[PDB]
Amino acid sequence: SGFRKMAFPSGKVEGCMVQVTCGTTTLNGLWLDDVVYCPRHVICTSEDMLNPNYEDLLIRKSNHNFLVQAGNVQLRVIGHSMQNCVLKLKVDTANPKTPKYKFVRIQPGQTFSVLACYNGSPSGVYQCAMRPNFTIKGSFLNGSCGSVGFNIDYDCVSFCYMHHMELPTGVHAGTDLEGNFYGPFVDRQTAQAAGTDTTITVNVLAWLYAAVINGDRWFLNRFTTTLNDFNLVAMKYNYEPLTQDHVDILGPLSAQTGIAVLDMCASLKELLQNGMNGRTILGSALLEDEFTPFDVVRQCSGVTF
Amino acid sequence: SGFRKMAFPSGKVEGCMVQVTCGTTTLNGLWLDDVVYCPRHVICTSEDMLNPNYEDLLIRKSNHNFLVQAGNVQLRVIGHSMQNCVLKLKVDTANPKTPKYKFVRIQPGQTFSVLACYNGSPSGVYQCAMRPNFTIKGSFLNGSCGSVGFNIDYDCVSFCYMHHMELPTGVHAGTDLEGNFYGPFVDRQTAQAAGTDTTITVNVLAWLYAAVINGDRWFLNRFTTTLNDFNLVAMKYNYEPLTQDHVDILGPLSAQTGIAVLDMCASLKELLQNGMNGRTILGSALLEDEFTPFDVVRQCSGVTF
Ligand SMILES: Cc1cccc(CC(=O)Nc2cncc3ccccc23)c1
Ligand SMILES: Cc1cccc(CC(=O)Nc2cncc3ccccc23)c1
Ligand SMILES: [Cl-]
Repeated sequence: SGFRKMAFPSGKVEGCMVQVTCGTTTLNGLWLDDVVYCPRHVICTSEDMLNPNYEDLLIRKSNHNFLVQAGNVQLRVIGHSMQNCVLKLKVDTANPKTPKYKFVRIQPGQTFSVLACYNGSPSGVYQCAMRPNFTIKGSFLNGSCGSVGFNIDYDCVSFCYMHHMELPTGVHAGTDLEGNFYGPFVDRQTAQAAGTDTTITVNVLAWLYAAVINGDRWFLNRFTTTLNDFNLVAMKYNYEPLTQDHVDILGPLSAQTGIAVLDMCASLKELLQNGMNGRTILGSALLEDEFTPFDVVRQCSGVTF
Repeated sequence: SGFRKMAFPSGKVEGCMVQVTCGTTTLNGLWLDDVVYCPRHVICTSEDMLNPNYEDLLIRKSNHNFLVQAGNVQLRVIGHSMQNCVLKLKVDTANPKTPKYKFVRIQPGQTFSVLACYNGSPSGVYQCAMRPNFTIKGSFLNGSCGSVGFNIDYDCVSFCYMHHMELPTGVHAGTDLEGNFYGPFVDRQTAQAAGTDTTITVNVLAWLYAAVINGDRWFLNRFTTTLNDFNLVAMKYNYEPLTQDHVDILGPLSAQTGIAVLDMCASLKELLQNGMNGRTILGSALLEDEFTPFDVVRQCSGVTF
């Protein structure tokens, strides 16, 4: 029993965290095999960040301008290249602690663990979700650039995020490990406002199923809804549209609890309408949306309570 | 910016997790140097749990009855002993991944990271606090016994918890690494329950300071209170008594924000008597009490390990 916001064990990632320095700028890098992946803005000054020409800033650099530090051992850069907004620094030594890894681009709603790092040194590990507006509600201070997001299913580390910046609203923007930004964001100091955020409906539903598995049934009702009628109500509370793909993805949880997806949809409709009335669902007074259907099956028991 | 429930990087602990098997029972063990620490109930059957004489059950065991597995390598047990409710299995090989460590007994209100494991394999990591009633609100399934709680103090892993059982309310009970249970619990299948829990007042205040640091000031007011008047209000709302030691521990946060401790108490008193009035503090509709003053300073300053 119990339901916690659970992050993957960070050990496989900690062993990849290095410090990258280009002049006055110091951030984090991910050392996998003989390559160090880091944000390309490491080559910029604060003046450069307004309208940077990365190709022009990078052409003025040599391998020895990049200082890479893996703990108290300096790595020697033998090559450099840029792939979108990520700087790939070829080093003279392959990371002996390189785990089995893949680079995955995740979709909004998908969750991951973040190993927050400062000066190539892991500070903490937390869970978060890729918001529908493509930002993440992270916990990051200056020097956290290059900290990564990942999932570890079946002993393999799937890198999905590299932190690049903090937007004016306190939320964070970053890229996949191939340098492609999530969302309409750029690595420039310009008017980039996070678009209006919405609640991840499939996740809230998954968490309601987690609550049923853990014994909470107070929010359930005798009603059902059509998928279309649920959407018309949900969009009014700034909830993401629930699609047929989400209904299918919730199938196993629906079969485990005996509560059909559109019956759990009626519960969410009522919950949005009435609020909690002084009650909590899995220790929360809010409808939690940073647990995916996959996370619920991962964490929760196979036997319903 | 951002404030997440953050656990310590689990890597130093992951390298110590092994699988312990005694007959039909399989749980987790902590392998530090040449000793594997695990719950002593590993030697018991389900009929034994009703009334176990651990010394008598253990005297009937030999070293080879204990199967220890560190990944896909079997460790050979060369000795065994008991220290309170922990089984210390002397093994032939010392853990090469043994980090700098101490065994610390924590007090209620203190938080720690839990590396949940199944079959000696780390599954996830989360942050939790030792409740004033000495239970932990963990997330554990069958097979999680032997999972550990820890904090990192610079380079030193301070082991503070080993998981032993789940109480009828879904909350968890365990011991320090010397086998001494936290709370009035015994390691036996008998009627046991969690005493009425209280809210960790110093931790709620610390999280209000975190909210102020992160830009939330709606709950602040022009008022102050005496420590004694605040304690009358705290006793009414099932909050732990706030002491002069807690007031001193909150000093740095008080100086950083400019909000005196008794000034933040007057904000807490207003939230307890009136509620939040439809608002949230750091994305929560409840007053969060699982962040210590040190956790707030560590996450808002970026300490590394
Ligand atoms: C691409 C880009 C453009 C301009 C400036 C930057 C630096 C940046 O955003 N750094 C930070 C990253 N995360 C959290 C931060 C919190 C406080 C201060 C700085 C933070 C990056
Ligand atoms: C000392 C003791 C007495 C009686 C029973 C036990 C076993 C026990 O409670 N194990 C578990 C621990 N955490 C989560 C569990 C979830 C489901 C089932 C079992 C779980 C221990
Ligand atoms: Cl006994």
